[PDB]
Amino acid sequence: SDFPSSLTGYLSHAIYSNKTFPAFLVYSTKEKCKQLYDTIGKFRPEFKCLVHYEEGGMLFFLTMTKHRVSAVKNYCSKLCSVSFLMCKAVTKPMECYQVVTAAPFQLITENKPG
Amino acid sequence: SDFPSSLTGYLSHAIYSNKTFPAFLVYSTKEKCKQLYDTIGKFRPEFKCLVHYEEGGMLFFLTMTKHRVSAVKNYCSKLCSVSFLMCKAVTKPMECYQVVTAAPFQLITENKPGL
Amino acid sequence: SDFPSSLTGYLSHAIYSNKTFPAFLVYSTKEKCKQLYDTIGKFRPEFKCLVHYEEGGMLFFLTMTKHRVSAVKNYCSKLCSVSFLMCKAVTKPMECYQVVTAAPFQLITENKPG
DNA sequence: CGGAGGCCAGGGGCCCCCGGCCTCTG
DNA sequence: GCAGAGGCCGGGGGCCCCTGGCCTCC
Repeated sequence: SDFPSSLTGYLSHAIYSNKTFPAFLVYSTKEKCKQLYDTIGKFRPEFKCLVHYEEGGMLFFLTMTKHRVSAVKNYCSKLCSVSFLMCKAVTKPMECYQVVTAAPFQLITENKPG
Repeated sequence: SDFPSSLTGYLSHAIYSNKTFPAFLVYSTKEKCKQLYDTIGKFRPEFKCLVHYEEGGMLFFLTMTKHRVSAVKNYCSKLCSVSFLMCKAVTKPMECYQVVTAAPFQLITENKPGL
Repeated sequence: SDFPSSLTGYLSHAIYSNKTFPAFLVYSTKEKCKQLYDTIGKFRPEFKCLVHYEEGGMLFFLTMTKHRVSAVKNYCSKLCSVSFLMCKAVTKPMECYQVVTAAPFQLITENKPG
């Protein structure tokens, strides 16, 4: 599919930018994200947030150091090869959190309650 | 016994890189540095200088043709051998030149003086 | 100008050969031979010989390990300037010493005697 | 036999990619 | 005050020719 039309006001749809971000939102298979929830501790996330969405799963997280959106999209597409994936940066994290904690998203698990 | 903490912003700290550079700085004893300052001819330097730094000196020289960081080290190591022979490339020549001329470095000789 | 015709049956007149040789003969000047007589250590000569002949001299030596004919000419033309410098490998070295140790050749120095 | 010419490891130039940084612009 | 586009810049690492040994086959 593609990103839900809900949060398109709080994501980043740049395609030719060498700019860094401190918060991202992945979108892939439900099991990939849990296989991504734990294998992401390298960007040293300050917040992680695995959620479910229509036979698929998303992962919302916040790094303490800024990152290229291309940098984080490479990382994931390594162990995955083997399934589909897409990812965009988050320009408004606060807004983008509660849209992915409210229906039809279901909070599977997250570290720090936010 | 590495490079001074001041310089490490005008130097390359690469090691697994195959990049090429027009400027190099070598840190060794007084004897070997003077030994090198007359030897380097097979690099054809546009400019070269010999400075002192605490019971040991440094040689700073720009090259005509560019060179990768290892090939310079491999050449100079084939003179003496022999003591602390470390040399990194220089990513910021002029600025680097201005620290290795001032305190507490002692510039001794050069050709064409800091244009 | 060119290697004397009394040697054209002892030297290898190759030019496209990548073969290796344990013996060499260099045809330069009287001084540029003495200069490179004291410097050809990196080839490890078990026997080297300095001889004069006409306006310049020649260097005859044998190495502990085989070497390409190019790689010794390719080497000597760096430390020298030069004037002119010819270098052929020596095929039959026993006789090649015999002619170049005798007239019209002046023998100047050598380590081992013939 | 000698000369050609093919081989391959190591050196050392060449370059781009990657992923942070930045500024300038609609 | 936004995004987005795209400057620069340092480390990594691929390409590949050149060198100088090795070799076999005409």
